[PDB]
Amino acid sequence: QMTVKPFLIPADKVAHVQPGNYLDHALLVLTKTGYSAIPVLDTSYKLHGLISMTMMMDAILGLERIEFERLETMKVEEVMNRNIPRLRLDDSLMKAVGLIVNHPFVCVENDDGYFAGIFTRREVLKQLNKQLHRP
Amino acid sequence: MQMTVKPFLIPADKVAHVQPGNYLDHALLVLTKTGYSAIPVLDTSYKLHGLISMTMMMDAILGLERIEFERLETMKVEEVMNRNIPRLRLDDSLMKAVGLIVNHPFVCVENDDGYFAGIFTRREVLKQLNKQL
Repeated sequence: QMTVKPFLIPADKVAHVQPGNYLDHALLVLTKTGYSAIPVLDTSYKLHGLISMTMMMDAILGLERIEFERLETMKVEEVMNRNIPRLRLDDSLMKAVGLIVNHPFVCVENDDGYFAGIFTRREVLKQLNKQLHRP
Repeated sequence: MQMTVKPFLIPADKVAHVQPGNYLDHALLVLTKTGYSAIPVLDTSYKLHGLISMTMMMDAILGLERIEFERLETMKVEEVMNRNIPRLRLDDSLMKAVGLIVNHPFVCVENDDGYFAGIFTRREVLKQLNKQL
């Protein structure tokens, strides 16, 4: 029974944003990263949730218009999703795969309680390919 | 031994899409309703032209002095959609398909007629693998 610790991409290699940053900032980072959502970490590096562009747009959709002016005054904490799956550096690999069937990727918190990195579909699929052999 | 795309396929009618003629603010609106990274761009003939994503839209309007949001109500989807995307066919190997979705959350599939017929996705391959276990 393998565990998460082996496929995990360390936090230092993952972009994130602070819960007090303005949406327009998170928007900028998301545009330049290659992920669907981005972890929201406070100053202590404690994971607070994920935020994606759909989350932002969905919160500024007015009846008459997409109120873009708000991205400059709203902080990420008001839009981010807090109810997210979280894996421990030492959870069953079995458990992790189940979760990435539904989520493009899942956040991994170290044993103390700090964001340690992320478990992705690419890294899992990457291995799978080899156990067969590529195009 | 060598399975094939077909079985995993996700019919096109269960997949949201947009036309090269649509305005970005419209594509923007559609992506916000769907749990997909990007959406296929079909002409009315129903023939794949490329993919559009929120990231592609935001990037085409990132300016020096600001993010020019107003241009989303002006530019058509064809001004930013990636016309250079991988494509499949109902008869391509499953090994070729898996290699492609390692780098792509999902890949477009055109039936032998050259019409969009659905999408090959990571979730569906991972769903299968999760059982195989």
